[PDB]
Amino acid sequence: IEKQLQKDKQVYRATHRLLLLGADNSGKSTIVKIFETKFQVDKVNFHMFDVGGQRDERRKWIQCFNDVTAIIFVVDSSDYNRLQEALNDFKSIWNNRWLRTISVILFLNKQDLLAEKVLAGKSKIEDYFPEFARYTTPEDATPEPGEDPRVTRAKYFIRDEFLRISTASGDGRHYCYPHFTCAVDTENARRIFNDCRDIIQRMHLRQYELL
Amino acid sequence: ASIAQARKLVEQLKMEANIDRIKVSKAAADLMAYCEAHAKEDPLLTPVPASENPFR
Amino acid sequence: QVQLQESGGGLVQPGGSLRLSCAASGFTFSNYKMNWVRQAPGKGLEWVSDISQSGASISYTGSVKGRFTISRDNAKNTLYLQMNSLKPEDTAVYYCARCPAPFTRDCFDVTSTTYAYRGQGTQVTVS
Amino acid sequence: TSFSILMSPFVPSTIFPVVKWITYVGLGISIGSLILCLIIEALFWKQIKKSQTSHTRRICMVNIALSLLIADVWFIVGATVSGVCTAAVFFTHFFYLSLFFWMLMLGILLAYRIILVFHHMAQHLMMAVGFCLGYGCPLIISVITIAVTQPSNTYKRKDVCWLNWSNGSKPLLAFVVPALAIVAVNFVVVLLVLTKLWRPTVGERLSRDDKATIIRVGKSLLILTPLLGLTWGFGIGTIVDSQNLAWHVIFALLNAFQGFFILCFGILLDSKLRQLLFNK
Amino acid sequence: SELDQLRQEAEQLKNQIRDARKACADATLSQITNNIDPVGRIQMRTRRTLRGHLAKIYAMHWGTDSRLLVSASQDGKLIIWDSYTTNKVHAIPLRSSWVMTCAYAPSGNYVACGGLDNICSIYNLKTREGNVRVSRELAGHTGYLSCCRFLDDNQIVTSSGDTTCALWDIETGQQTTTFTGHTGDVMSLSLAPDTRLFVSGACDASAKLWDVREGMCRQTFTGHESDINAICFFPNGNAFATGSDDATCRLFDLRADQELMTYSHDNIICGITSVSFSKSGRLLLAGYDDFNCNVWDALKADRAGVLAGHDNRVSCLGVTDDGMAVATGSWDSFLKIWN
Ligand SMILES: [C][C][C][C][C][C][C][C][C][C][C][C][C][C][C]C(=O)O[C][C]([O])[C]OP([O])(=O)O[C][C]N([C])([C])[C]
Repeated sequence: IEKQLQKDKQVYRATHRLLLLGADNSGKSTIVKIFETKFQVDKVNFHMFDVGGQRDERRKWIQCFNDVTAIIFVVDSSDYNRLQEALNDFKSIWNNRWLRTISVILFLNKQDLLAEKVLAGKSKIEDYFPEFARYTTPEDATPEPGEDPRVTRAKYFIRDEFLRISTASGDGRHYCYPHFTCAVDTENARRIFNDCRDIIQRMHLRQYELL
Repeated sequence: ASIAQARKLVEQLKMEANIDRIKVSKAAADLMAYCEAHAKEDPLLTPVPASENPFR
Repeated sequence: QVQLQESGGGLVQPGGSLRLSCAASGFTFSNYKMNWVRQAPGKGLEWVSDISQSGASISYTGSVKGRFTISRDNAKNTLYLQMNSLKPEDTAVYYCARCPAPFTRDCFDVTSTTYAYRGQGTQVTVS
Repeated sequence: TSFSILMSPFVPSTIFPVVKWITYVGLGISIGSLILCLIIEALFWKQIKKSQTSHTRRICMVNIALSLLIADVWFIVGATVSGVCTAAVFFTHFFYLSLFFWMLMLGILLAYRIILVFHHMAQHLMMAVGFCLGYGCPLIISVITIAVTQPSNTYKRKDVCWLNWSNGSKPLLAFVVPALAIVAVNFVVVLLVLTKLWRPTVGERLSRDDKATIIRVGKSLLILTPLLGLTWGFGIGTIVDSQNLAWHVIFALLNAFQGFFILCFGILLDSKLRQLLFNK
Repeated sequence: SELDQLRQEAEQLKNQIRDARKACADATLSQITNNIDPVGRIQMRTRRTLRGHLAKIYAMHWGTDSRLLVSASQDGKLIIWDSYTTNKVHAIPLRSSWVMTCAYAPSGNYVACGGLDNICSIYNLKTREGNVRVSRELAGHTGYLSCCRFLDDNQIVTSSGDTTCALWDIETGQQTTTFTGHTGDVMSLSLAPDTRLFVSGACDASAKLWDVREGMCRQTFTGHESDINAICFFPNGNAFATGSDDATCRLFDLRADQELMTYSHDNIICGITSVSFSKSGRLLLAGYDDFNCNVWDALKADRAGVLAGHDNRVSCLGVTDDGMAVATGSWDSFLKIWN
C-alpha cells in the first residue's frame, strides 16, 4: 500500500494547483483557451480549479485553497460600475489571513473591449474614479504599439489602482503579477507558466532568506 | 420572499418561548454530578499505568 | 446575540447633511472592523467605507471620496456615518455591516441578502 | 601561525607576527561562535518546518559549521607543536577541503533550485550525493597526496607542518586549485542570485529609488559571502605576489572572523530562527 | 407596513425569550463548582505520529473500537489508520480532491467523505472483494459538505454550506428530512449519545438544536458573536460545548437553554476549529489557530495543558469513545496521538 502512495506523491508534487476566481462577466472560461480544467505547458502540468458551484459566502471554503501555487484573478475593465466591486474582492483576497502566503496573478481580461469604450467618450473613468484626472502614464510603462495615448493611460490606471492594494500589505510574502488580456490570446498559458516559475524561484529565495 | 422568511422566524420564536426552562442551579449540578461520577473511569483525567495504555 | 440597529435616514433634499447612527450589541465593538454598505433599488449591494479597530485605517469608495465622513465611537458601541452633498444616485438603503473575524482586516460583507452580521438598515431617499 | 600560509607560500617577516596576532584573536571568537551555532542547530533541529529544501540547507549549515570547528582547532594545535605536527596535516587539509566542498553543495543547491525549479527529484538520493561527494572527494585528494609526496619528505614543512611550495613536488597548489575552483563556481552562483534580485519586485517598481533595491541586495550579499566562502577569494590576490602586506591582512582578518560572520549572518539574520530563539 | 409589524413582533418575542432565560439564570456553574478542587496541570505527550498524508488533514474521525482512525486530506486520499501500530489499514482515493468532512460508521463497515463537490460519497470497507469502492453517492445539497455523521449504518446526517442540514437514507439515496432555518453556512454538527437529537452550528453565530425523527428546530442558542466552527455534546447528552472564530468556547445546557460558561483567555486571539470532551466530560479540548491546542476544565474555565508540536493550524481533533487517547490533526499533514 506504501508503493501506491509513493507513486501518487510524485504526481501530486509534479502538478501545480491553481485557483481561478473572478466576476461572472470577467470571462474566466476565456482564460483557459466539471469546472475543473487541466493544461500542460513546457512538459509540466498545470491544474486549475474554478469554484462556481457554491454560494456567495466565500469566507469558509476559500480556506481550502491555501496550498495552491497561485490565484488567477480575472477582472473586466469594460464595466466601470463593477470595477470597484472587483477591487474590493481583490483587497479581501489579498488581505485574507489564509491567503497571505499565496501570490496572485491578475488578468485584465478583454482589454480590447476597453479600447472602444475610452475612444467613444460616452463613458468617462473620472466619473467613477476621481483620481483618473490627476493620473499620468508612468515612464516605465510601455504603450501598446498602434494604440491611442488615452487607451494606454486608461488601462494602466486600472492596473496601477489594483497594484496599490498589492503594495499596501503583504510584507513581501506574496506578489501580484498583472497582465493584460484581449478577447482572444493564446499566450495566457505561457504567461501563467512564466509567473508560476517566477513564484517558485522567489519562494526558494525567501526560504533561503536571500529575498 | 422577504415577507415569507420573516413569517417562519416568528413561528419558530413562539415555539422557543413555550419550552419550560429548568433552573440553572439544578442544571449546573447535573453536569458536576456526571463529572465526579465518571472521573475514575476517564483515562485522561486520572493517571493510568503504562501497561494498561496500548499507546505506550 | 449579535444585533445591529440603524437610526436616521428618511427623505433628504439634495446637498443636505445626514448622520446615520449604527447601534451595536452582543459583541465588543472595539474588536471588529466595521463597514457601511448600501443597496440601490434594482442593484446589488456595494461597499461604501470601512473603519479599522482603532480608527487608524479608514477608507472610502470612489463615489463618496471626501464627500462622506465616517467614524466609530468605542465608548458606547456606536458607529457614525456623515453624508454631505447628497445626489439622486445616493438614494439607497444603507446597511451597517461588521466583519466576522475579530482582529482581522479582511472580510466579505459585500455578500447580498445572506449575512447574519448585517443590520436591517434604513432607507435614504434624495429628492 | 599566520593563517595566510594556507593560501600563501611565503609571508613577510615583519608582517608575520602582526597577522598571527590577528589570527589568534580571530580564532578565539570564531571557536566560541561555532560552539553556539552547533547548540542552536541541535536544539532547533526538530523545530524547523518539514520542508525538502529547508532540511537540506540545514544539514549543509551544520556540516559546514562542523567542518569549520574541527579544522580550526586542529590548525591551532599544529602551529603550537615532530610526529604529532605532521599527523595533523592530513586532517587539517582534509577538513578544509571538506569545508570547501560542502560550501560548493550550498552553492550548487542554490543554483539548482533556481535554474531547475520543476525538477523535484528524490530528496534522500540527493542527500546521499551531498554526503558522498562532500566528504569522500576531499578524502580522496588527501590520501593521494600522502601516497606520493610523503616518502619524498616534501609533505613536511620545517617546523610548520603544512603543504609547501618548493622543489619538484607541488603539494600546495594541489590544495589551492580545488579551493579556487570552488570559489569560482560559488562566485558564479552568487552572480546568478543577484540576477534574479536585481529587478525590483515591489509592485513592478522600486517605489523608493535605488535605495530600496540596494538594501535588499545588500542583505543577501552579506549572507552569501561567508556561507559560500567568497572571503576565500582574496587568497588569489596574496598568492600571486606573496609579499603584499595589504593583501595578507585582509585575507587573514575575514577568514578568522568567518566563524563570527556565520553566527552573525547565517544564524542571527535567519528570520525564522530569530523568532524561534525569542520563544525559547 | 406589514413587514415592519412582523419584525417588531419578532423583536418583542426575543425580549420575552431573553427575560425567560434571565428568570431562571440564578447562580452560575462557576460559582457552584468553586468548592471542588482543580484538576491541575495535565501533561500530554505524542505517543504516535501518523505520517503519510500528502496534503493538509482538514478532517478526521475516530472509530468506535478506539483503534481505527480515518482522516481526510486535500490530496484526494482517504486513509484508515491503525492507531495502535501506526499502519495504513486502507487508502481510498477520492474523485474530488477537495474533501472537508469524513465519517466512520459505528459498525465500521462504511466510511463517508464530502467536500466542495457538493456530494457525500460513502465507501464500503467490508466488501467481499476487499477493494474500496463508492457504495452510494449522495447528491442534492447546493452547498459544500462541511460535516457528516453516521446515525447508523442506513442513516447519515450531513451539514452543507447552503444553510441547511439533511438526513439521508443509504438505500433510497435521497434526503428523507431536511433541516432548514439556519441563516449561515453550517460548519459542524454533533450527535447525541442516544442519537435522538442533534445540534448544528452555523456561520450565523447561533447553534440550533434539531430532532432527527421530527425534523424540527427544538431549540436555538445565541451566545456567540462570530462564526461557529466546533460543536460537541457533553457525554451526559444534556449539554454541549461550542467554539467559534471569536477565540471563545461556550458551554450551553439543553434544559437551561442558555449559556453556562465561557472558556476564553485574553492572550488568545485565534478562533476555534474543533472541540471535544473527555470520557467524564470534565476535560475540554479545543483546537486553535495558534498552531497548538489548549486543554480546558469544563467546570472552572481554566487552562490545564497545551498540545504543541503542530507546524500549522489545528484543523481537527477527536477523542476515542473509551477516552483512551485524543488524536489531533493539523494542516501540516501529520496526525498525533496524545495520552
Ligand atoms: C545535500 C547537499 C546539497 C546538494 C546536493 C546535490 C544537489 C545537486 C545535484 C542535482 C543535479 C543538478 C542537475 C539536475 C539533473 C539533470 O541532469 O538535469 C540536467 C541539467 O543539468 C540541465 O540544466 P543545466 O543548464 O545544466 O544547469 C546546471 C546548473 N546546476 C546547478 C543545476 C548544475
